[PDB]
Amino acid sequence: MDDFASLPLVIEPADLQARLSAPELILVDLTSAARYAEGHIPGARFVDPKRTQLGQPPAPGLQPPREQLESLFGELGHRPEAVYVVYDDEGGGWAGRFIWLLDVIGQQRYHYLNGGLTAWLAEDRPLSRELPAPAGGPVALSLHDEPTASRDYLLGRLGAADLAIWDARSPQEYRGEKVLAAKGGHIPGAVNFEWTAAMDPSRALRIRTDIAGRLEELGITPDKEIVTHCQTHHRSGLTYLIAKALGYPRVKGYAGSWGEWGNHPDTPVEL
Repeated sequence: MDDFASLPLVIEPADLQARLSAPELILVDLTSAARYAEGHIPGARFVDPKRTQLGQPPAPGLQPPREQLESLFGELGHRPEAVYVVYDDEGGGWAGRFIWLLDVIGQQRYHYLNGGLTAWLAEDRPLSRELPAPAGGPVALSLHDEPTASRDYLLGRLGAADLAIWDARSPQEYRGEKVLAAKGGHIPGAVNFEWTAAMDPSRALRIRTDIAGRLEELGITPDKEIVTHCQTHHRSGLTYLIAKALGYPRVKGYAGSWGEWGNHPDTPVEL
């Protein structure tokens, strides 16, 4: 992992600024076309958040088809020596979903910029409006199912003693007060910890330093397989990232998410 090998998954703006010139670095920006043009971290390559999703029914939260992925990573310059540093400007949702995609394509070396652009801007660090040269054509990818939980898999795991379902939606959605699908409520046995509650607005949206204890209070512990989700696996991108960052050995993103679960005929719901 070269210059980044010594750093933990979640790194700080100072760690990144000092390594912006690393040759193996593939800095990924998942803010927005406007934000990216206005000013991005030097060397950052833009990946529109929509490009990280299938975007088609019945489950748009799923990963993009193989073709889109091969083209995307080909443009980013995906190569053997690559070390990814990911960031967004919303507290980590999209960045975390991208890291999940990195797991999906077998990438082993990557890091999350704690607080992303928010933290970077809060410390008035260097910005660029220049475009990095795209790598090239699409590259062949080895896709993995392990980082993801399918509807069938979760259905067969419900009630499991060694399973914790981290529902990252808002409390009102979890309780079925706000219904965005045919069925309201949550997955049976799931616990709720809104993605926004994992951020610290007083620290430029960095992951709250007391995050471990908060997850533990809800039974979301490393000794359990952690399956996380939201409405479309966006907000759960951050929660997925957090579990991995804390060293949780078994973590999966239920990409289908409530968009699927709340609408599927076979799925039981709980208030």
